[PDB]
Amino acid sequence: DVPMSQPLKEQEVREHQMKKERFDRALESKLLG
Amino acid sequence: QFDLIRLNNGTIELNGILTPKAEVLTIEKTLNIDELESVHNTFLTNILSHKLFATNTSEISVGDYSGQPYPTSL
Amino acid sequence: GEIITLQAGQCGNHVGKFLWSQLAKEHAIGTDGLSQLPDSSTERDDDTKPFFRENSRNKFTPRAIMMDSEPSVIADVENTFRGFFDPRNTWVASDGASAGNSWANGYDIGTRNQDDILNKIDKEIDSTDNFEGFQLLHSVAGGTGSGLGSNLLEALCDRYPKKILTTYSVFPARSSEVVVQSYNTILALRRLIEDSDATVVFDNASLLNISGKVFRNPNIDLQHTNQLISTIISSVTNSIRFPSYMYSSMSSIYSTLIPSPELHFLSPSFTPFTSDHKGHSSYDVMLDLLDPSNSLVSTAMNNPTYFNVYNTIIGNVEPRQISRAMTKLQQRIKFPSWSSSAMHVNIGRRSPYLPLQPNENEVSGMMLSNMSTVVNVFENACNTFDKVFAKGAFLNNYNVGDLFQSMQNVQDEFAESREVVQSLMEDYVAAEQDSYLDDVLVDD
Amino acid sequence: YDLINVLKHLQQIFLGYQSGHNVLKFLTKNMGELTKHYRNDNNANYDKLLQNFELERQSENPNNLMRQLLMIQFDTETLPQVLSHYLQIYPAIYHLKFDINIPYPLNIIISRTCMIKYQIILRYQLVLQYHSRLLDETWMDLNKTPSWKYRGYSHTVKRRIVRATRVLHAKMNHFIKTIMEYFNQNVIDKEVYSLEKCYRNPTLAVAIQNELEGGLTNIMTNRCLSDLIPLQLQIFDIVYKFCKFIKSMRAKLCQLDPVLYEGYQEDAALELIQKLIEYISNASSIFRKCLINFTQELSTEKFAAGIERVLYSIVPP
Ligand SMILES: Nc1nc2c(ncn2[C@@H]2O[C@H](COP(=O)(O)OP(=O)(O)O)[C@@H](O)[C@H]2O)c(=O)[nH]1
Repeated sequence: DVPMSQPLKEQEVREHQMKKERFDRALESKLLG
Repeated sequence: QFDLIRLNNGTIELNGILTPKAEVLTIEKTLNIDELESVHNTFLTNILSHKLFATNTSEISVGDYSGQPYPTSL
Repeated sequence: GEIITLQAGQCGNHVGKFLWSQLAKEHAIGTDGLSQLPDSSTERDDDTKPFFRENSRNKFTPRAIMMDSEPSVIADVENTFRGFFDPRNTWVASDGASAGNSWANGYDIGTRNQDDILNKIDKEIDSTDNFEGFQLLHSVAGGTGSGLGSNLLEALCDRYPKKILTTYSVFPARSSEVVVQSYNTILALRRLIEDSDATVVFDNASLLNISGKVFRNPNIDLQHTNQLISTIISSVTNSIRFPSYMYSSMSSIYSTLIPSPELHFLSPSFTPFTSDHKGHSSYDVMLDLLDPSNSLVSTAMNNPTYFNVYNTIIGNVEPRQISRAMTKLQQRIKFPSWSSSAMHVNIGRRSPYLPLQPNENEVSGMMLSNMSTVVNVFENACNTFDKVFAKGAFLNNYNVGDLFQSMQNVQDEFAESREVVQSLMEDYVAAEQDSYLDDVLVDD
Repeated sequence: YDLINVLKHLQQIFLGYQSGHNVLKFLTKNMGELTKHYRNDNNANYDKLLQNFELERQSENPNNLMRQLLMIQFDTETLPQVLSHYLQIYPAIYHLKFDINIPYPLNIIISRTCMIKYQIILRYQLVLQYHSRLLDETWMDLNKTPSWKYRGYSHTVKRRIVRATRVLHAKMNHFIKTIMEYFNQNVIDKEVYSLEKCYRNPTLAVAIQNELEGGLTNIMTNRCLSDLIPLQLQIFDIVYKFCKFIKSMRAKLCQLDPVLYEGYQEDAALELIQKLIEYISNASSIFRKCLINFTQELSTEKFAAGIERVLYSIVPP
């Protein structure tokens, strides 16, 4: 009925995990995949 | 026990697959005839591969200021 | 970094007996100097080398010089450690027994034998490549004990100017013997203050305050409580013997413990332990360590100023417990306005061969600190000294060797030794003040 | 294959897990050899250090293949240049790195990804160890070499130069070790336990591979490698500078005090005192600015146990 936000831990976890993923993806690229 | 190959870039390469230990789920590195000859040829080649002996090739730097192969000067 | 233990006087040799016994247990080496381990596993996951000259043979020779005037204490140790010790590193002042309990006597025998003593020290240094330092075990008020320590210190501070010679000082509870013992303490202390590396204080009064609760009473004896002394020494070197990856050197240890060129006398504490250990948490051990009830120095101060606080916890330590303990410890330590309070916490290892290890799901540990009140251990000796050596028999008739070339070398050596000690006390106090650095860091 | 032994060997090599012993012996032997190649030097004459490495490697137990295969190589980018690139750190010392030609089949688990992360970790730790070791040597000089013996310079030097030097130094020693204790205790050791407990009696090869890279990533993602590097670097420059200032300036000061100099009676020593005072006052200021900036950065995570311990060692009484 109201404009409620998403879960706080889930967003925190995603920020953490996405950071991890971006980093690993960058490394994979340097290793040429 | 490790058969290691030293490379010029510092890499130490295991010569092949790393084998399991004697404990498994279920010999001597001796040389054969060609290998013995190869070692010998390799050796002589190595002596003559030293830059100072490369007098039969354009690859020898011919000194620097003298313009001659090192053995000419020697 | 190789370390050579110096066992001076009977106290030093008795303490060494306990130390070496613990080391033999920690590194499963027998009393015969042999590894107790099967050789089916050749990797030990430890390094005995800094304390033992592991031989090509199954032999671990303790890196120690055994020194006395009374050969029977050394023999008691060598006769226990039947193959473990190398007898060629044993020196005894055979050219006359010390003429009573006077540091001067110990000094005079050490002085005459200084070259021989040093030769034994170098025979052992020759067995060390990366020689780093020495550990001197001695009583502070013994004739042979403190006198030998005084001679050893003078000889070594100049001979090995870049090596580390620390001191393990054993202090008798003050009693009537103080009329002699306070100068043995004071004059040998002058030598420590001027020449020694970081020193740790062991107060016999506290060994007894503790042993009366943890040793099998009635035998709570000071030569029995050498196990408490040994516990601290072995705890300190645990990071060397079963090294981790943080503190692997004495110089690294003292980098956060010694704030100035001044020799500091540090005050150890320890809890809980097993010897011949079930703590609940590291949280509790760290908090329990900041309490005089676990101290080996009877400083007995309710609000001492602390500097240079360090502790080591050994076992299955949870970092959350450590963090919570630091959080509260951070709020309840007295320290000067000029220095942020940095507590250093190290995590050590249990020996892979420790018989207790298979069932240790508990932790224990040690704390060391720079206390403005550590000097309380010298207070009774000092007051005695001021009243006794001002003019008593105690000033001159107990002096031999250079100390008694003339009365002048007694009258001034004693007065000066007292002053050196007074200065030590004054600086521990100066450090309690904000002015210590307010008259430094904004002086521009 | 005794993979666990292989792994502890690897950890001992690149995390330096339970091997401060070996880190120190090598570091000490070559401590002064880490002063020149990064100073814009096309150094092709470090072969002596390479050889020192090999000679030390030769002393290791031959069963430890992971040591037998270890090699020293040089990069073109230093650790922070590498990290700023990979961690997108809002944007110059040490090009050294080590590697291992991990053989098949073990290299199926110990991937190149793992090995490059290992190099990063090791280089980071070595840098911290380098600075710590410089500080360890530094207090040894300050509190042992008889500069501490100076008296003949008055309290006008004893306090503002000598006590000031020693306390600034101690603050630095406390800072560096506090950070190192944090990294090793709140980062490295927990990952190692994770690996051992995730192992125990494993059921999936993939799970092993996953945790191995997982922990290494968690480390790569540590705030200390991501957000704080720029200030760690300022501190490192400070440590290096103060450590090189010491010993040299320590000796120079003897000209003022007859206890060592005795000849001298020069305004030059008085110039030295003023240089020392100004240097020290600036030395304090730049160190403090870094601590301030550091504290401030830590305080903005928009909320930490491993942070709070660090702050505790920094924040003034
Ligand atoms: N804690 C402890 N105290 C000791 C030990 N042995 C003797 N003492 C103390 O040592 C003090 C004097 O030094 P000591 O070495 O015993 O006598 P010395 O050989 O004639 O110098 C005495 O007051 C004793 O209380 C020991 O092994 N441990």
